[PDB]
Amino acid sequence: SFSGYLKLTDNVYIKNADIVEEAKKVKPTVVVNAANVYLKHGGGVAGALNKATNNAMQVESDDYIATNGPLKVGGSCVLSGHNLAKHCLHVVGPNVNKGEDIQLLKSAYENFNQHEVLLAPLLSAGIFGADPIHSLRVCVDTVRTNVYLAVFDKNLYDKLVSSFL
Ligand SMILES: O=C(O)[C@@H]1CCC[C@@H]1c1ccc2ocnc2c1
Repeated sequence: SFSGYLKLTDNVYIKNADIVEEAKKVKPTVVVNAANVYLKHGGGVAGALNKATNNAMQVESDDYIATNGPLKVGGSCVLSGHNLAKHCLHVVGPNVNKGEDIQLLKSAYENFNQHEVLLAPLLSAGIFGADPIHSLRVCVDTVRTNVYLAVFDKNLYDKLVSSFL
């Protein structure tokens, strides 16, 4: 099971960890991907998770988009977790660097409530351009299921813990 996490609330936990290495160790039921609407897993968490699957995540994702079309910003889909997890929940938070509505971040986190326990990154943070302190706040005030947050950047992790209300 999950180990070394700091408890933030009744149901939100956090750790300074690479989510790929955490997923390989834990093999959780659900790993969350910080996806875009096209499921094009180029960089950030998505590029790292896809590379760890030897591109099998991207091949599966291209078939999903060919059948269903793009996701909505704020939406999600459940696909295989490949060698990392049973399932991957691909969730699209708004990308501030592409000019998307930050109010859609709450809708993005609501997708987590469909799963009893998840390993996840902070949505819309990193290369998606939103303030990670805000993302953590929306996570705590939205998700009611058990979420284990993996924060890869050590300096960000320390800032998120020290500023957490
Ligand atoms: O936690 C971070 O440092 C940022 C915040 C938004 C997500 C990003 C991240 C998370 C896990 C990652 O695992 C490999 N690369 C990763 C990047």
